[PDB]
Amino acid sequence: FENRVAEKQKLFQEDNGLPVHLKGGATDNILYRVTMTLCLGGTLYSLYCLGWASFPHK
Amino acid sequence: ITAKPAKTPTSPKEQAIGLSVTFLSFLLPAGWVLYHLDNYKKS
Amino acid sequence: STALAKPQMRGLLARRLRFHIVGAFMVSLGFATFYKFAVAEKRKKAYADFYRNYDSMKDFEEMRKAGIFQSAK
Amino acid sequence: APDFHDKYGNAVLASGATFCVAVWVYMATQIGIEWNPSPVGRVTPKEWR
Amino acid sequence: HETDEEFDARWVTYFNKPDIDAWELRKGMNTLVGYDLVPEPKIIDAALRACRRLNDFASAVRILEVVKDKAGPHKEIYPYVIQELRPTLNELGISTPEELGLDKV
Amino acid sequence: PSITNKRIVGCICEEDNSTVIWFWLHKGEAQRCPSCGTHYKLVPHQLAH
Amino acid sequence: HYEEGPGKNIPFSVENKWRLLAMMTLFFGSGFAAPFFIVRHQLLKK
Amino acid sequence: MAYPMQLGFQDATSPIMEELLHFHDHTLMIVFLISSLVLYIISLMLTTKLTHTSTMDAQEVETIWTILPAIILILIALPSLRILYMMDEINNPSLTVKTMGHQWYWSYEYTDYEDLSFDSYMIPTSELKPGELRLLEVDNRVVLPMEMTIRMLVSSEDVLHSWAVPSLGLKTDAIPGRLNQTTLMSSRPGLYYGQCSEICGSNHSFMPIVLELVPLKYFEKWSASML
Amino acid sequence: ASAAKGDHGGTGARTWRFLTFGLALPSVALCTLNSWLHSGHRERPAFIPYHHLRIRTKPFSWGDGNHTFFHNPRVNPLPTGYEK
Amino acid sequence: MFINRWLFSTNHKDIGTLYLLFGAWAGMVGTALSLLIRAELGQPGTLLGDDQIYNVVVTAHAFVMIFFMVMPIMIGGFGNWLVPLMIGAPDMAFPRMNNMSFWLLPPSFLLLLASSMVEAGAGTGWTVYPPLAGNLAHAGASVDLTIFSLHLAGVSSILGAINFITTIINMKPPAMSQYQTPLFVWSVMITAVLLLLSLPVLAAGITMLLTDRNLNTTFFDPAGGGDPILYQHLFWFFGHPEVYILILPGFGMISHIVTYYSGKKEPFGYMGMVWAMMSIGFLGFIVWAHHMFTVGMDVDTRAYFTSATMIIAIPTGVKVFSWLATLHGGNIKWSPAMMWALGFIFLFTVGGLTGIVLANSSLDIVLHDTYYVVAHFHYVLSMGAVFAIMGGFVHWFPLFSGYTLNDTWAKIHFAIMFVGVNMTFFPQHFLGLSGMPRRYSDYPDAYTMWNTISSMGSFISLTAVMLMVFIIWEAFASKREVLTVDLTTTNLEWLNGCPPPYHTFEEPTYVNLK
Amino acid sequence: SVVKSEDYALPSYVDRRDYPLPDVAHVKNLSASQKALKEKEKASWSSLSIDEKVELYRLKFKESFAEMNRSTNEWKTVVGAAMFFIGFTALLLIWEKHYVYGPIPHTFEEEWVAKQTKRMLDMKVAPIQGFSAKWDYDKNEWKK
Ligand SMILES: CCCCCCCCCCCCCCCCCC(=O)OCC(COC(=O)CCCCCCCCCCCCCCCCC)OC(=O)CCCCCCCCCCCCCCCCC
Ligand SMILES: CCCCCCCCCCCCCCCCCC(=O)OCC(COC(=O)CCCCCCCCCCCCCCCCC)OC(=O)CCCCCCCCCCCCCCCCC
Ligand SMILES: CCCCCCCCCCCCCCCCCC(=O)OCC(COC(=O)CCCCCCCCCCCCCCCCC)OC(=O)CCCCCCCCCCCCCCCCC
Ligand code: HEA
Ligand code: HEA
Ligand SMILES: CCCCC/C=C\C/C=C\C/C=C\C/C=C\CCCC(=O)O[C@H](COC(=O)CCCCCCCCCCCCCCCCC)COP(=O)(O)OCCN
Ligand SMILES: CCCCC/C=C/C/C=C\CCCCCCCC(=O)O[C@H](COC(=O)CCCCCCCCCCCCCCC)COP(=O)(O)OCC[N+](C)(C)C
Ligand SMILES: CCCCCC/C=C\CCCCCCCCCC(=O)O[C@H](COC(=O)CCCCCCCCCCCCCCC)COP(=O)(O)OC[C@@H](O)CO
Ligand SMILES: CCCCCCCCCCO[C@@H]1OC(CO)[C@@H](O[C@H]2O[C@@H](CO)[C@@H](O)[C@H](O)[C@@H]2O)[C@H](O)[C@H]1O
Ligand SMILES: C[C@H](CCC(=O)O)[C@@H]1CC[C@@H]2[C@H]3[C@H](O)C[C@@H]4C[C@H](O)CC[C@]4(C)[C@@H]3C[C@@H](O)[C@@]21C
Ligand SMILES: C[C@H](CCC(=O)O)[C@H]1CC[C@@H]2[C@H]3[C@H](O)C[C@@H]4C[C@@H](O)CC[C@]4(C)[C@@H]3C[C@@H](O)[C@@]21C
Ligand SMILES: C[C@H](CCC(=O)O)[C@H]1CC[C@H]2[C@@H]3[C@H](O)C[C@@H]4C[C@H](O)CC[C@]4(C)[C@H]3C[C@H](O)[C@]12C
Ligand SMILES: C[C@H](CCC(=O)O)[C@H]1CC[C@H]2[C@@H]3[C@H](O)C[C@@H]4C[C@H](O)CC[C@]4(C)[C@H]3C[C@H](O)[C@]12C
Ligand code: CUA
Ligand SMILES: [Cu+2]
Ligand SMILES: [Mg+2]
Ligand code: NA
Ligand SMILES: [Zn+2]
Repeated sequence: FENRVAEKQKLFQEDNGLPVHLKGGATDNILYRVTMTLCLGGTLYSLYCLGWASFPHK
Repeated sequence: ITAKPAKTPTSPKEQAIGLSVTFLSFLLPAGWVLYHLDNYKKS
Repeated sequence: STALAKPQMRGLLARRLRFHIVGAFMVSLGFATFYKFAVAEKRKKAYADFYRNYDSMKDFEEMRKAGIFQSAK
Repeated sequence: APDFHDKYGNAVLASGATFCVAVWVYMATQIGIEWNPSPVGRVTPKEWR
Repeated sequence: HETDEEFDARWVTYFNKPDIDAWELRKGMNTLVGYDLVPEPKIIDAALRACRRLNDFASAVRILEVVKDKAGPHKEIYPYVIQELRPTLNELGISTPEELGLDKV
Repeated sequence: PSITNKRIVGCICEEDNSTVIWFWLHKGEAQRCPSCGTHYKLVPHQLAH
Repeated sequence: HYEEGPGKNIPFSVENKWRLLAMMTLFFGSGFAAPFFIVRHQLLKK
Repeated sequence: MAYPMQLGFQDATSPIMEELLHFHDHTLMIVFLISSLVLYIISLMLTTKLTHTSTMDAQEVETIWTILPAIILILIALPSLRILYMMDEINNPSLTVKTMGHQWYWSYEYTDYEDLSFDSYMIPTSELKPGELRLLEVDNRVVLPMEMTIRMLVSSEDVLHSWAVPSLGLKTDAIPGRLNQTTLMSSRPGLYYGQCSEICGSNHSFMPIVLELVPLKYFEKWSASML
Repeated sequence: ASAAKGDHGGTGARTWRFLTFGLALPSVALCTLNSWLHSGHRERPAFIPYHHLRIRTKPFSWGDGNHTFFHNPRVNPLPTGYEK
Repeated sequence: MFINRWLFSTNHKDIGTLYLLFGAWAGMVGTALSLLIRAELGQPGTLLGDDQIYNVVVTAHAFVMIFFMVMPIMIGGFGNWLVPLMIGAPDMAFPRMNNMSFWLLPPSFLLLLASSMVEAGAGTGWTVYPPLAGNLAHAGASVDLTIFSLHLAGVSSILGAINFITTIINMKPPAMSQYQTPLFVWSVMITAVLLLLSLPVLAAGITMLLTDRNLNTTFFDPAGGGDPILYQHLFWFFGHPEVYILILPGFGMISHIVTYYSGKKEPFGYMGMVWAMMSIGFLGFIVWAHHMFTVGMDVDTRAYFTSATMIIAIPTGVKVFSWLATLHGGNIKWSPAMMWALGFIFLFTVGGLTGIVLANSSLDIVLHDTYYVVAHFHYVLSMGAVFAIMGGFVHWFPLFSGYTLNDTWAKIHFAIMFVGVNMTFFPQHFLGLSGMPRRYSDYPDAYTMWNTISSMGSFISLTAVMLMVFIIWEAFASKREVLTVDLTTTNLEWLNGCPPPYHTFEEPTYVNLK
Repeated sequence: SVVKSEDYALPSYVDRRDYPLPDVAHVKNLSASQKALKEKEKASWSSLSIDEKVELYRLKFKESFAEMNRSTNEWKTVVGAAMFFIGFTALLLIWEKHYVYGPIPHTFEEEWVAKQTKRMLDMKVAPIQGFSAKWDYDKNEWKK
């Protein structure tokens, strides 16, 4: 292996106004959208589950 | 503490409205449930 | 056209505190004395007086005759 | 220059106190609330057995 | 700490500094009123004259007001102080808050 | 030192005081601690060349 | 960056006192009402 | 039992409960004294135009307000601990009775000689006989001999409960798998009430305890007849 | 553990003095209170000439050779029992 | 921008604001639950149903008031807002983790509401003791949802504690020693240390209840050699420190309020105040079994816990007398905040003293599980903790918002609340001494009078809570912008204006070492 | 005179009994006649008129001590309003008793209470101080 930290330091210090969680590139955006979609979707699903469990199925 | 006069003064009439609305927001829903308590207890 | 006497001008707050703390102490003592008479002693004498010539069998007999018991009619 | 308190203070105190006393006395004695006071001095013991 | 006379002397000396500036005047009065005492007339005299050297009439009057205030419910203090300060008030031409109507709400 | 024309100063008047005296120090003539009178003077700007 | 100052460092708007009254009413009212409706829910199950 | 508008403790039925009444009077005096002293000092600090806003020294007055409370705490702890150990004293009972807590009633067992046991349920309000107390009466009372040292063993066959009789100064938790001991000794005959003192579910408010204290002779005939 | 206090921003002389007078000495004062309370001479037990106690395989190099170094008449019996 | 600012925040002020909003909403829920309690007890008989629905209400009331109202407001709200400003720090040490501490609360609250929605709720008492809380006496998801709610609230507070301790130790000006930080900052650090040490034990304990309920373990089940009393020890080992966690930040705010409105530059006996809070924090970890005086413990163990418990009165006493000593000689400003603080001093003292009565295991035999305990804790919580919160709220509201409240209305609010809480709880002392048990949906006829009066007092408090909402609305509706604040030389949090800018102390304060 | 929001970093004026001499003068900007008064102030104060002295005071300070320490009628408003809201609370209680609460248990009926009271006296409830102790068993009445 070779030391490529300087390349990474240049990329992450590039003045493009991007927050650190998106500064790596397009993949950050994809990973973020997947994470947030699973989180919000899963939360809606948990609310549905609570609605289901709230009522007796005799 | 010193402060400047109100930028959007709330007159006595406006305060009566805010106080009334505030009290009603607490009293009405609970009052409704409490009033229909018997209808709930056995139904 | 009379002059005025130099009054006390130093430690007036401290002087006031001292006076009233001493008064608070005196009132605490008077309350202790009162309480240990209207409550403490009153209680000890009420129990001592009640049990002095207490007859438990007589008491039971009265309760029995009144019919309060399940085991004794 | 007279403020809210100078103008309305006495009225607010007077009618506030009056209203409070009136409505509480009414609630306490005219609506069927059971306070369940002590029988001591008020109830004449009646045969139960 | 120190004796009453050493305290007073320290204060009189403070206000008597010929070139005392406005800041030092305020600092002295603002600090002095924090103690459990009404300043002796000799202290007040020195402060009033410092006001004269600083051409500050308003502060002279305010100092008289704070003396009265520090007495709290002891109404016999202020009139005695004003009595002891009369020669100075006359000399400097300082009108008491009462004479200016600043004692009325 | 300051990179602007005012900076908050905290003065621990005497060693071991638990109370810190806080005040804004402005560009210009030296100011004194409201409590002990020690002098402070702002010397503005630069840092980053 | 963000807005600063009175009425700007909050997640709700205070531009209109009446719209604000409505918001506060729903906010605090929903909190206070919740237990009553949960009690009602428990009573209407069995 | 408690009577309408009661302020303090139910009258003491046992010597230990009498002991607690005197200890409480002692402590309450201290509570009144200190709380009124604080209220008084607050009013004292707030009622003067005189001021002293400069730095005040503390290492002198802190001795007073550290030593005094320390002394007062000791004056409470002494009689407190004396009573505590007194309640633990070896007494040697004449009788042992067990009580098992259940989801919503108490069962009793007197198994020294015979195998006597029964359930004790609250009398429903709709079935109370005239003059009977709502929520407090039971169908089968705990008959016990008066003026005698009795050992009560408490446990539970389901959840936690707590066996209490205020007039006697008793409260022993009923824990499944555990046998807790307490001693009972009534100075007088009569009926003494208590209520379950550990949340146990749906009818926690409705599983009272009623002790019936009678002379030994009646206790024995009652025992025989209850077989 | 972390105790239930806090400081740690810089443990110095002032802090250790604070601990000395605010925690350590008060603890010693309490234990001194507790001890000079639960004291009181306990009733000495009946003497039983157990063979595993009051051992004497060689006389002590002091006194009459039969008394232990810090012998207390009130609570230490000799091999033959308590003293007069 | 809205989402970036309010959902992705890394700002201590905005996060403190979220906490204050959450805590205010939780307070409404907790108040409603307390009214349901007092409505059921307002007259003899059954109103709602049996002890199950009743105790589901009592349990939730406690969890909501403690975990969702008091802690979030005092620590998350006032703590986040004031701590960095009081030490001149640019933000908290872990600004992003700080945001997760907040966001764990809504989910935690949702789990608590879920537990009361499914099955028959968790009517266990906030202590959640087994076997009642076990899978046989409380079968179904309710108790498990309650445990999970506590887990989330626990993680939130533990991460919050790590953040506060690190910030307070590591981010003060280089010249400022720990003995130069304000008392509120000290109260928060000590509180954080208690949270750090106590919550993991509770987590251990409730995880064991969860496994007993779902994985067939038997930590608290005698059938497998377990013991219900073990749970009590683990719970109370956390439980007592928890009550000091609820009052410590209150003590901190009281010190600032009393000092401020007495026109003083500093509280009387600063080092004695620090000593007292640390002692209280320490002693609070070795007295837990005073919650177990009737479970059947050895007499010597009971003698120890009685004695250790009483000692706390000494350091607490130094604080009370120091607050009075701070008032001494002051130029008293009778502001609404000062009124809350004065009420706090007296009412907390009363509650503390009844706590000393309860410390006596002998007397506690008769007082345990009765309304005497309820009276004690409501005096220190509903009067102590709540008055400190109200005082701090009225005092700092202008700082947080940039607007002033109407002082007259705020004094009216205090008057109503004062009558309300005292009428509600004072009579409960009588009910306790005379034997009324805790967690009862109905009571023997003799207890009617005091229960009637107590329920009426609770309605007076409801009126004060509704008025409070209106007061806050009036402030925001009128928009009276703050100009000047006095005593900034000894109250750094006000030095950057009202409200301070998003970013404060970008250029740190200058403090000489001399 | 007129204070601004963004002036929080600058020395300000305050009227306080314990801080008699504020950091700044109440009025900093002077008119032609006011400037002239400040000049006249440099000469003997004996030459200054009462009106001029009052004006010099008013330039330096906003309120006199008498003015700033004045008491008000606010307490009337506070106490009266508190009572009105406490009174309003009773209306909520009236509503509750009427629409929410059903009848109380039959054990509160007068006849039941009279019987229950005799029974309590028969079982000698609280005979030392609390209840039975207040009944005269000999004269068969409540002790006078
Ligand atoms: C639950 C929310 C209620 C919904 C109502 C909102 C409707 C939006 C319409 C939408 C119409 C669009 C209008 C847009 C702008 C204004 C409204 C706003 O932006 O909308 C939302 C904003 C603003 O909030 C409001 O809307 C009004 C609040 C007014 C508060 C006044 C508070 C005064 C006290 C002082 C606080 C400190 C400030 C002082 C200092 C100043 C700060 C520096 O909130 C937030 O984004 C963050 C708050 C998060 C959490 C707080 C507690 C929630 C607990 C929930 C747990 C539930 C568990 C299950 C529970 C399930 C129930 C069964
Ligand atoms: C609303 C309740 C109505 C109750 C009416 C009582 C009826 C009397 C029948 C009159 C009938 C007389 C015959 C009865 C005698 C039986 C004596 C006994 O064996 O029973 C003993 C019992 C009974 O108690 C008594 O021996 C009476 C004491 C009453 C104290 C009343 C204070 C009232 C303050 C007013 C508002 C309350 C909130 C104030 C807060 C005080 C905090 C506790 O003792 C207790 O354990 C109860 C109190 C417990 C704990 C409080 C400790 C701190 C008190 C602080 C005082 C501040 C004063 C400043 C002045 C207070 C300024 C605010
Ligand atoms: C040797 C000593 C004797 C000296 C005699 C006095 C001389 C005075 C020197 C003189 C020393 C200086 C005094 C004056 C300074 C400034 C006066 C003024 O310019 O400013 C005017 C202000 C100033 O206010 C006052 O000034 C007095 C108000 C005091 C409120 C204290 C609240 C305390 C809460 C904590 C309780 C425990 C401690 C209480 C302790 C209180 C101690 C005073 O006027 C108000 O409007 C505010 C008060 C409003 C309402 C009362 C509070 C409600 C309490 C709860 C019950 C409500 C029942 C009603 C509702 C009823 C419904 C049923
Ligand atoms: C804010 C919360 C808070 C605080 C600070 C306290 C503080 C104290 N508590 Fe309380 N307590 C609770 C909340 C609180 N408590 C809760 C919620 C419960 C019930 C839990 C449940 O079961 O659900 C409870 C239960 C409880 C019990 C168990 C009772 C039982 O269940 O049978 C005991 C036992 O000793 C007790 C004691 C104390 C003591 C001695 C203090 C001390 O810290 C108080 C010290 C203060 C003072 C003493 C006053 C000021 C001092 C002076 C003016 C000096 C002079 C004083 C003397 C010389 C005495 N508390
Ligand atoms: C902090 C804790 C807290 C608070 C404040 C309260 C407040 C109140 N509680 Fe309490 N209560 C408990 C904690 C609390 N309680 C606990 C721990 C239990 C025991 C549970 C168990 O047994 O398991 C209990 C039990 C309990 C019982 C006993 C139940 C039983 O044994 O059957 C009763 C009975 O009357 C009761 C009543 C009330 C009432 C009427 C109030 C009223 O005083 C409430 C009035 C309203 C407020 C004081 C809230 C105001 C605050 C806000 C709304 C925030 C405002 C916003 C900002 C300033 C930002 N509570
Ligand atoms: C007060 C607390 C401090 C303890 C020491 C103080 C005084 C004692 C004198 C010297 C002790 C030094 C080391 C310990 C050696 C032997 C144990 C002594 C501990 C002690 O003092 O024990 C006492 C016995 O004394 C005895 O025999 C004591 C007889 C004295 C004989 C000393 C014999 C010396 C043997 C030394 C061997 C040393 C070899 C050292 C090697 C080091 C490494 C090379 C106990 O008294 P007791 O009456 O039996 O019971 C009390 C009944 N009321
Ligand atoms: C349950 C147990 C508790 C019960 C009771 C405890 C109450 C204690 C009662 C009395 C305390 C007596 C303290 C004595 C201090 C003297 C006060 C004084 O006068 O205050 C200052 C001393 O500084 C100083 O100690 C600092 C100023 C005052 C120091 C002490 C003030 C606080 C007193 C307590 C406040 C009330 C709260 C009590 C709590 C119960 C004054 O300074 P000097 O005169 O040098 O300078 C002035 C200039 N000269 C020289 C010209 C006069
Ligand atoms: C299923 C039953 C209940 C489940 C509960 C689950 C709860 C949460 C799960 C999801 C959380 C995971 C996400 C990662 C969290 C990492 C936090 C972290 O690593 O936080 C760090 C701080 O804590 C530090 O260092 C040191 C501290 C590190 C803490 C690591 C966080 C772990 C979370 C769990 C903790 C459990 C509590 C343990 C006690 C029993 C960094 O601080 P930041 O503010 O980010 O940055 C500051 C910048 O200057 C850094 O460049
Ligand atoms: C503890 C917190 C609660 C405190 C007490 C609440 C204070 C009173 C609030 C009033 O609320 C209501 O009052 C009603 C009656 O006064 C109801 O009307 C109802 O009753 C009727 C009139 O008798 C009908 O006209 C309608 O069908 C009706 O639902 C009603 O729904 C409810 O909103
Ligand atoms: C920014 C927002 C987060 C909102 C929030 O914090 O509550 C994020 C960013 C990207 C995500 C979205 C992604 O674009 C993927 C999803 C698929 C669709 O193409 C649009 C909506 C969609 C379902 C998502 C909704 C949105 O709310 C997400 C989850
Ligand atoms: C490639 C690298 C040399 C440094 C470099 O990257 O230039 C070498 C040096 C030491 C490392 C090795 C170490 O000797 C330890 C390991 C030993 C081997 O048995 C397996 C791989 C092993 C896990 C490592 C893999 C290897 O590729 C490493 C990573
Ligand atoms: C030594 C330490 C800090 C002093 C300082 O560095 O300023 C001070 C702070 C608080 C003091 C303690 C508190 O004042 C409480 C106690 C008061 C008694 O007067 C002596 C012991 C007592 C336990 C004090 C001992 C010691 O003087 C402490 C612990
Ligand atoms: C309560 C706890 C046991 C918890 C459990 O059963 O799991 C026990 C463990 C050790 C006990 C302590 C230690 O045995 C030492 C002390 C012994 C004394 O007899 C009483 C207090 C004393 C300080 C004990 C109090 C209490 O019983 C402790 C703290
Ligand atoms: Cu059985 Cu409660
Ligand atoms: Cu505890
Ligand atoms: Mg219990
Ligand atoms: Na009921
Ligand atoms: Zn300085």
